Amino acid sequence: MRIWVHTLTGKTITLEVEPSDTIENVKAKIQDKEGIPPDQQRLIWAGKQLEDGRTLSDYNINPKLSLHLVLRLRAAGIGMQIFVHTQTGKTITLEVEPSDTIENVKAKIQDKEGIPPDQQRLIWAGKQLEDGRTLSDYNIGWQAPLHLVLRLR
Ligand SMILES: [Cu+2]
Ligand SMILES: [Cu+2]
Ligand SMILES: [Cu+2]
Ligand SMILES: [Cu+2]
Repeated sequence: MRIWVHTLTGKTITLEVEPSDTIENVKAKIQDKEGIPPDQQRLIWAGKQLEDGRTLSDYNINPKLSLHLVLRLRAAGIGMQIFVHTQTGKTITLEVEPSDTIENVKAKIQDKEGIPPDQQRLIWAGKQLEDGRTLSDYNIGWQAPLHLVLRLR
């Protein structure tokens, strides 16, 4: 019902949860209260790193006791990753640089998924990205993770 999450700053966050909430949902509640992006969060319990797709009830937690988790910040670094959403619900992770062309992005999607660049439309903030341009030609806030949507023609 009520659980506690320790942070490196010595602060302790109280959250309201239920056994059927996913770990991802726990990370989302931490984002609501503290503004920390879930992709940065590592939740630790009894030396185990909790998995996003699982529920608290998937873990063997004794409900008599109050549950205390430890939050560690992983990195949003060691390269520049971006994310491309597909119609089949999958999400492709790619490694890119600002000076990569949109066409090069489509080429990387071809290497990973086998989809010809001819057929790819890349969408960002309601804009179709142009093949001859670079990511840096667009005004992308690099402090945020970049998410594109892929549609076929
Ligand atoms: Cu504690
Ligand atoms: Cu490159
Ligand atoms: Cu290729
Ligand atoms: Cu997204």
